[PDB]
Amino acid sequence: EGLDFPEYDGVDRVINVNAKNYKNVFKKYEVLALLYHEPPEDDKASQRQFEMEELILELAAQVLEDKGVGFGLVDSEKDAAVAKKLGLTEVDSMYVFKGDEVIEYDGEFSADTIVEFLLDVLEDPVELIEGERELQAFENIEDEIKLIGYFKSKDSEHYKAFEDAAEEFHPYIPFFATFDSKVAKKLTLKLNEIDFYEAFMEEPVTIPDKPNSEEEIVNFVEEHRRSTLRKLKPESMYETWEDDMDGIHIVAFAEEADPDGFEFLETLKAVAQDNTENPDLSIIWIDPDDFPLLVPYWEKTFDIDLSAPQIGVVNVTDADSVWMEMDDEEDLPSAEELEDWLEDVLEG
Ligand SMILES: [Ca+2]
Ligand SMILES: [Ca+2]
Ligand SMILES: [Ca+2]
Ligand SMILES: [Ca+2]
Repeated sequence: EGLDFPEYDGVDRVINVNAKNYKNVFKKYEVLALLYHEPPEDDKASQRQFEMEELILELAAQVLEDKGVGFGLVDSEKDAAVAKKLGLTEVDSMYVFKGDEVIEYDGEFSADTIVEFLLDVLEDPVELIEGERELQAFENIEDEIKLIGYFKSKDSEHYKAFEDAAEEFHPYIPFFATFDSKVAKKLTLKLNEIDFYEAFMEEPVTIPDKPNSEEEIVNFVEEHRRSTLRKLKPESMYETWEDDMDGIHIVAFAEEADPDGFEFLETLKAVAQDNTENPDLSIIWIDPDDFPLLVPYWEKTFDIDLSAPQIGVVNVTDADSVWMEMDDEEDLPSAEELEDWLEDVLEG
């Protein structure tokens, strides 16, 4: 008899966090994920929706039990006093507490993404570059903002300020550091210098006025928080989509694992690089392979075939959209053709 794969065991591990136990709960767990939620309305549908959300947390709780991650619920009415003491303000959101750090979760509510997120939370906020493999891994990061600094040692005042700033964006924005002058020469970094890499960009921008305090780094990252080309990721999809440019998003569908999707993606990078100075411009790359449960909805709402690359303009108010025509029997449009089509659409 072969041993079974792991399965959900039906044992309840999600804690009802209330005024009587919330102090004891925070002492038991190093990392604690709390769902701050309104009580479900009396209709059956609202109870089923909450029933689903709680079981998703139960699954994540079973997977992360051995690593010491706790899961809890905070009722916005029954536990209003707990919400005030913990700083839980945005209802129906999940808050992650890692010691004396509070991390808000801005992603899809599924066991997959929540578990991957919390595993990232558990890691140290700064990743150290020592060997060639670590340096090569840093250079190959392109689908997200990244920062790298060169400091004298882990005990440098300027590294500790860099580490304090990394905790503010943990674990969404990767922070990298080196204390090796050879690695710093390969990255063209002076001592206490921090290079900021916009997503999908080759040239970094140096944070000015080095050495940088924690506040200088935090102010710089927030000011450059929106890259010209951004990828929609499950762990941060709601944050990205709410940062629209005056009510619209330019949306591009491209399956990276597909040869046409890959070619179209390389064109999108060229478009973004050629317009990287434009502050208002926001292009969102969606890989439909990352969101299989939304593909039927997207194909119906936008009247497009996601088996092929697509690009359009979406109105965030009503989901009204317009999508560029592309005939697959010929070459995909060049960056010049894409820029031309976007100009005419946006001119209206
Ligand atoms: Ca509770
Ligand atoms: Ca440099
Ligand atoms: Ca400074
Ligand atoms: Ca840019």
